[PDB]
Amino acid sequence: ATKAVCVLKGDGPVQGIINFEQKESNGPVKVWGSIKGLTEGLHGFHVHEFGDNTAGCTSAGPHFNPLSRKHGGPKDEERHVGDLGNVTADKDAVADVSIEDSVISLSGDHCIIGRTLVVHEKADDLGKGGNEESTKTGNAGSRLACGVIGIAQ
Amino acid sequence: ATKAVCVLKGDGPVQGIINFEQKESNGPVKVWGSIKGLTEGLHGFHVHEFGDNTAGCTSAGPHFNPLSRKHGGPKDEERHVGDLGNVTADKDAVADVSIEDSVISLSGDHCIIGRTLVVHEKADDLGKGGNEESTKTGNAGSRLACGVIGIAQ
Ligand SMILES: [Cu+2]
Ligand SMILES: [Cu+2]
Ligand SMILES: [Zn+2]
Ligand SMILES: [Zn+2]
Repeated sequence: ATKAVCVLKGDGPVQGIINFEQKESNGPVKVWGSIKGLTEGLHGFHVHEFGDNTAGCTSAGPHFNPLSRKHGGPKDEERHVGDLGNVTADKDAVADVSIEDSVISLSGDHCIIGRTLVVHEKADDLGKGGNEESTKTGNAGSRLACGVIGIAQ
Repeated sequence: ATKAVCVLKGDGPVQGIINFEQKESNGPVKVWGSIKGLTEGLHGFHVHEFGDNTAGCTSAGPHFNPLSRKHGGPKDEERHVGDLGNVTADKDAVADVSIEDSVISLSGDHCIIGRTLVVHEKADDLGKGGNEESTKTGNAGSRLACGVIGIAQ
């Protein structure tokens, strides 16, 4: 039962800790924690390809997509491996995250350890938009905070 | 080939970027970069077991030691996989790092991606310090900065 963890930081008020846990090699991954400092509403939430924070969140590259698919929401059969949808922040700027995902893994070719989790300025449109960008990034806007996903006990 | 990268951050002025490169599965890893804000002299340099920085460098756990050995220098036969010896800072407080190591790896069983790189307050005694602590940690003292090791382009 592997566990992983991510400490999310950036240049504004967004701060957070996100935990990952996967009981079996082909079980769902439970993703949970809290992000504070976010505007009330939806914020796109994705695993990005590189665990490179050398220029902040920009160096993480694009959404993690080892199967070369189009962007979607987490419950779409067409999506990037890293497409975890939107987190929702309350009026006190806190997003309490509690997700179960079928596509990300802590092993194999969907393995996300060593890559970057990113929280965005605006809502992810889940790939349902009337432009090609929607099918690439979900139009979620700037990267507000991020962290490298590491092995936890 | 694989690349990885680590951005070292702490509570004081120590900071830097360390690059990893591995040409072949289970071939040697080149480790290079620059660390500033270090007092002149030797500072222990290890991969710790967990990529957990939620409580900062404290949460990273002990030396990465999957083969259950005792602590040594990097050129010793008896060492932890994480044992990278010492880096040396100059009089301008800068440590230029260039290491090649054959025991750490960016894939397979000695994989350090998702783990934590740590640079320490003083010299690692290379497990020859003559007490039990030496055989555990090399007596290198507190952790000045660390970063989670992430996959790079
Ligand atoms: Cu994203
Ligand atoms: Cu150490
Ligand atoms: Zn996507
Ligand atoms: Zn050691």
